[PDB]
Amino acid sequence: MREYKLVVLGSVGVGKSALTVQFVQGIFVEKYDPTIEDSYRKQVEVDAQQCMLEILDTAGTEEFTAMRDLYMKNGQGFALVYSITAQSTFNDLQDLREQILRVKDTDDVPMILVGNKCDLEDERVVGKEQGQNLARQWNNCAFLESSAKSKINVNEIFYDLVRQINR
Amino acid sequence: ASAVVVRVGIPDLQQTKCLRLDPAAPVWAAKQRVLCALNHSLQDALNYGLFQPPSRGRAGKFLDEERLLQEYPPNLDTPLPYLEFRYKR
Ligand SMILES: Nc1nc2c(ncn2[C@@H]2O[C@H](COP(=O)(O)OP(=O)(O)OP(=O)(O)O)[C@@H](O)[C@H]2O)c(=O)[nH]1
Ligand SMILES: [Ca+2]
Ligand SMILES: [Mg+2]
Repeated sequence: MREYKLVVLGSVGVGKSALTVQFVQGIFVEKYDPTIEDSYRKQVEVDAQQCMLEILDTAGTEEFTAMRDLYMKNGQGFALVYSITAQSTFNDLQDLREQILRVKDTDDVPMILVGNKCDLEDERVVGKEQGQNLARQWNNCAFLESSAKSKINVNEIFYDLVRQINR
Repeated sequence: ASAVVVRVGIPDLQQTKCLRLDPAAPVWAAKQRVLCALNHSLQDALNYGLFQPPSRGRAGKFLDEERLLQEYPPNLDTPLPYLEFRYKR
């Protein structure tokens, strides 16, 4: 049985912790607790095979940059999450993506771009096309709008990371 | 009263969390920080204790609640001191 090391990244409050807990535990954490670093193991079936997923929910700060080096070295697949309600959290995705490629010396890196909080449609600042345009920029990276609150496109994030590693 | 960031494995939930613990405070006070971090996801939570895994030159022990935290030196073989939350009864 294969183990997959997936890292969730992005600035604070985008919903990295809420997407991970919704996927792993089936509940919506409506509170905000600042994350230092949190891992979760869970065996799922993906494509008729049993997979052990190890999901690292990282901090959205430039604090703890020593352990940022660690998890991009060992990460196999990366979910880059922004909130559709805050323009800055999207803009800040670009610098992250390049740091992943630099510590991996290659751009063949499993990756998915996630627009979280798609359930807050009247508070939306970042359009679907913005994300689609970053995604294509990034050598046709996979792209999802998700909601951790409504459990839309949550497991789709981690399953596509897994299929990409198998590719 | 400045803190120390500690990684806490919880095997029965298959998760780890980095938490700020105070070293100059009792071990029960750190057990309580871990219980708040778990957010009522652990069944029978009072029956769990903080446990230091065996390491070089040192067997593993459940930490005693009366004793202060800083009176247990972290196993120096990881970037972050590591503790486990296990069932005892
Ligand atoms: N409405 C809505 N709120 C969400 C969604 N996902 C997360 N939130 C809320 O946004 C806040 C931030 O959630 P977190 O997951 O803790 O944010 P974060 O990305 O983990 O931030 P850090 O881990 O500390 O870096 C919380 O109050 C969540 O309930 C979502 O999909 N929809
Ligand atoms: Ca789904
Ligand atoms: Mg968080």
